[PDB]
Amino acid sequence: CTLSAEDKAAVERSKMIDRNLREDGEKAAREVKLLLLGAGESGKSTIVKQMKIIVKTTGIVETHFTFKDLHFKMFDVGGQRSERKKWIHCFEGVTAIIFCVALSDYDLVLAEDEEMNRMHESMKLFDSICNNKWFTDTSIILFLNKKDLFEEKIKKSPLTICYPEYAGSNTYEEAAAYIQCQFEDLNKRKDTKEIYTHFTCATDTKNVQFVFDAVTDVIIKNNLKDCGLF
Amino acid sequence: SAKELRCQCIKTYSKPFHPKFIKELRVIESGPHCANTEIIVKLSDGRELCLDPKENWVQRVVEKFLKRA
Amino acid sequence: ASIAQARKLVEQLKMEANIDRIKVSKAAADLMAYCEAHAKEDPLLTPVPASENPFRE
Amino acid sequence: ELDQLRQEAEQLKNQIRDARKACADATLSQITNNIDPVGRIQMRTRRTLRGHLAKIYAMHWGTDSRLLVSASQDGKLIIWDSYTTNKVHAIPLRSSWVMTCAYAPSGNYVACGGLDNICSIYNLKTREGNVRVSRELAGHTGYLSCCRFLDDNQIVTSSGDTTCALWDIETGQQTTTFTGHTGDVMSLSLAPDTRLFVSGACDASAKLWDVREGMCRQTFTGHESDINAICFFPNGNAFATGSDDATCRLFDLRADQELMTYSHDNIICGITSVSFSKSGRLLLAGYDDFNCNVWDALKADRAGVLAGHDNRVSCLGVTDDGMAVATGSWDSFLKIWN
Amino acid sequence: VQLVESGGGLVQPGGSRKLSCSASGFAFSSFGMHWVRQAPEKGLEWVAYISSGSGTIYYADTVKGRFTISRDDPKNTLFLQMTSLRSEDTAMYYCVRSIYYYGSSPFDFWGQGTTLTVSSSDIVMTQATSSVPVTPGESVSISCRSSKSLLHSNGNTYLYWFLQRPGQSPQLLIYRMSNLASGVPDRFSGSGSGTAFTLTISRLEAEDVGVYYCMQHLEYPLTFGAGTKLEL
Amino acid sequence: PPADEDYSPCMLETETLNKYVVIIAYALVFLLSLLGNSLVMLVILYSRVGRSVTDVYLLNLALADLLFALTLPIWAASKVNGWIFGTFLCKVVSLLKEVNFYSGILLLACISVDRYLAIVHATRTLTQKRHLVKFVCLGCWGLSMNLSLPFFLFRQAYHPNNSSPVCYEVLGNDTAKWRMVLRILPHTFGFIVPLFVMLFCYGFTLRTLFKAHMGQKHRAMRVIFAVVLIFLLCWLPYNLVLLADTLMRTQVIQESCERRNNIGRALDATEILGFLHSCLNPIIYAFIGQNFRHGFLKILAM
Repeated sequence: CTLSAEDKAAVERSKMIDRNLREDGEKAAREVKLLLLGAGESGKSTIVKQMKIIVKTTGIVETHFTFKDLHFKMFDVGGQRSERKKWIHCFEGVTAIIFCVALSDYDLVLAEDEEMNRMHESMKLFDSICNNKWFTDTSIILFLNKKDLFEEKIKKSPLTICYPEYAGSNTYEEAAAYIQCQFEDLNKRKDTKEIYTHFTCATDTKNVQFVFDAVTDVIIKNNLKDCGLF
Repeated sequence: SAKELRCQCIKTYSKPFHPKFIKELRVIESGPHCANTEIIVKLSDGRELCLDPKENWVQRVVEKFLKRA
Repeated sequence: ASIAQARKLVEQLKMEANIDRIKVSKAAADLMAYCEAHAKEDPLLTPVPASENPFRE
Repeated sequence: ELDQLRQEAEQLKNQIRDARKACADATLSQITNNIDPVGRIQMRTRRTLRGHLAKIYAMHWGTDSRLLVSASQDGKLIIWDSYTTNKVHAIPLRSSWVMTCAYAPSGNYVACGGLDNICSIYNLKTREGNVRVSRELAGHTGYLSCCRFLDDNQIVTSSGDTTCALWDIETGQQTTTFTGHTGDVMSLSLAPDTRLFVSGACDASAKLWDVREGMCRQTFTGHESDINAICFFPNGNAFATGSDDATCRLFDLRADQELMTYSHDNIICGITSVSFSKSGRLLLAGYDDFNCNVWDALKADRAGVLAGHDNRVSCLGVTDDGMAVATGSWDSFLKIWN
Repeated sequence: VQLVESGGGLVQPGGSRKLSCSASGFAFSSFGMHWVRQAPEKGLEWVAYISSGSGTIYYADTVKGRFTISRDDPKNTLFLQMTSLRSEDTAMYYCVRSIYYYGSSPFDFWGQGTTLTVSSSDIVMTQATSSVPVTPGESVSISCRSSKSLLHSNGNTYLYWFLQRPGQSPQLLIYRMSNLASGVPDRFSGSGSGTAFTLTISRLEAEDVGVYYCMQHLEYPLTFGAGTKLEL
Repeated sequence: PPADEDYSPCMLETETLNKYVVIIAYALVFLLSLLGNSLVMLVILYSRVGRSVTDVYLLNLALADLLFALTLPIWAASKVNGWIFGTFLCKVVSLLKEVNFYSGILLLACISVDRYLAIVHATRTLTQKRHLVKFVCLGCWGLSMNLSLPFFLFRQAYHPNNSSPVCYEVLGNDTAKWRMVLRILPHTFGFIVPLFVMLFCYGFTLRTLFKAHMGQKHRAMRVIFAVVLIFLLCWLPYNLVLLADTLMRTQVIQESCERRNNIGRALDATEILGFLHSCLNPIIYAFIGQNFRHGFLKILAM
């Protein structure tokens, strides 16, 4: 085959190298990658400590936690002191995007300016990601954390201070339901992506169960397009 | 001239009659189309009959007609 | 305070006003004369046959 | 006050802006209009390098023009072999996110950047047949975008904190910090003489630094949006910038002004990587509309489009002696055109 | 890095033993290991080859069938089994490593050697010079003519020069040609022509005395050449 | 001598109008198959980028129907003019028709296994479709090759008396008895096993699609019902009349000349529905996929 002894032996090294990529490419597909959004004190450090089994990486902090024979990944993007859109192309193809909203920020004013409340700050943050050109197929697993403080604060502080047009009472059963109504309607596509809302507690262990019940939905939907069924 | 084919005759008639009552005789063997041998005797009026070659007097008639004709 | 950050800009920007600039026509003349001199040594200009092409197939 | 001091800087921009107009006696088109057109240049994919399983983010040819390094987001950095498709090395990275790579001029080291702002430098030609990190160069504060070697003991790194640094390899500390940018740097290129280098930032400005003293010499402001790629002329006398505005604007270093812009009505999509060909005549640019156009460096006319990729075209590269033009798209295949 | 091996002894003809090569200091999985013998009064002879992962295995003509080679990657050892050995194998064996890619240097490091004693189409390469006298300070030229064109069609021409100082194991000097090994001074310089090749030394010292062996690698089996000693 | 008609044999009617449609039907089905099936093969090869696991099955399944298309004109010419082609040609084309008759159907059950792993086994636990795709496709073709051997070996186009030659099965005097064992293969491996695999594999994907809430899961809830119904609509009627012919051969159901001609017409007419699945195959598998259509438009633009 007009090949020398060294050239023939070099190709034996190529496919032995190649086989180690293939035998590792099957492990990356099973891997699930999950970006995390939200502010630095809006419950970012709360849900990440529920289940974590695994300081020079000041850029991206990662958490290799796993659950029910599935290795999840967790790229908390908080150390990127630049525009979100700059590296947002680098995170294309991520399976989901966990998004956190602090429920007790209605009466909390922004630190640098006496306006633009944290929810309203997250209002444009949600739009910049949920309606982003690249982020169209990545479902947003949205969580409602810090729910153990919202119910006892609206007794004396009505929610109408945040939303100028509220038109409702201060019952947690409907106040929580009313708030999530806008969040699920903020997407420009109502079928390409879906928002898996969940009113998590401060000690509940079902959060990892919930994200498992939403990531499996993405994999099914991701595989349905490939097989041609959907 | 088809896709499926089976035996021509299914039921046989086994009563004696006039040996020279039939003018034209059709001889059918048992090849790959049928599992048994069948014979065809027909009168000019338009009725055709199939016999059972295993029967006693059926056998003695078929060869006799060929020898005569 | 914050004036110090803006202070260092003006002295730095002064050096950009001292660098000599030749006419753009002279720069363009060298920019086009360089290409024609090396036009014979660039194989992306004139495609080469399969003999001296190392990426044969 | 601050306004009075800033007004001095405001008026300081006037003379240099006026000097450029006073020096613009004749444009490039009307001095080179009497030139022979290059014509259609059709190129065919000679090789396809299909080892990766993720998005190719960068590549860099070696000095020998045969070995080729390429890094994708699947945490692999495969040292290819352009002539015969073989993976000489498969280097497993410590972090999955990488946005650049480099290949040493001697060939002993490969340097990979990343989104974890640590420039990890690998060693290839060593005892024991392994490929281990020779050093990790921490010290940046944002992310790392593009890093090149001056020699085996020096490296120049771009960053996301609007700072370009110059490291040493035997030690771990820096040497000089090229500060002065407002927007962060996305790509840079070292001059052929390896004495000056320009970096294309995110504020429509490219600066001409020097590696001796450590401060900018000339700044160029001709673009409108962020400059997303940059590369020197093969003679070290000019450099071209491709920005998000789909315009490949070519500058120069002796007149300190914009020479020409290459924009077409049909293209609106941005630019991912611009790399000159040998002899500085074929300004190959890699757009993100799945194509890779080929612009003439002296005439605005186009040439053969190097299309064929199923996704964005992340990085290009033209070999040192100039046969091949390898492009790495976000589909996992490299295509070594010729 | 070292290649230490154990075995050997006094062997009756027709017996069967094992030779074990224990490797320590590198990545044994990525290296295609060899086996080279040396008679007490002769040059070098190739024995067997095993690639990485035991993919492909080659054997010499004289040991085909009765010699079995195997590697133990988790155990980091190299094994040779010799059966029905005769009295013509009263030679000690070297354990030689080699990695094959672009720009690599095969036969980089050699083992120490285990002495085994028994009581009673290929490329032919010859070196005309033998025990040529030399003095410290005068340049010396060694020629090793081949029998087949060693210049492959891809521009790579294979010829390895080895130096065997008295007492210890040989070491690599010049791989394919005009390339210096890793850890050798610049005094050595080799040139070739396709069939006739030449190794030139500018200056030499007391440690440069020894026996020089020229080996090709174009096609298995790969054959050494007769030794060319250096005389004071 | 009395008179009776219950013993009078009847002759196998061959209407001219009957053979008008048969030759016409074969040509149009071949024309549709040569276009729809070849187009699916045409699209996949040109792309070569992003070829997933299901792209291999569509490549083979389009290939299986493509080869089956070439056999259709061969059968058409012998429906009116008899099998004057020769003994050698009778054996070779019968082998070609039966290998893709099973690999065409076995792949339908083989794909259903693939769609069971991708959906029900959502978490990558028992997903063995990583690199086995090339091996499983070879097994599907490999199983079909050994299944069609009895058809290829002993099938001689001999000369029935007072009839045009037919590519009939030729063996010893037990042709009716021997064929009863041979009739099992089109049933035990053409219908039963493919149906058991298909309904079981699609029995659980419907469970997960019912118990999960995706984005517009109703479309996937419907395409599965379309392919299952067509398989039951196409091959089952052919097998029912084929199974019925066995009962009269073994003398279970009463035999009469009125149904003697009806079953012969029914077998040939319903066999057309069998060939119908070779033309609808690209429509309900390839063109219905979201990924395939966008790849198709790229080729047209170029």
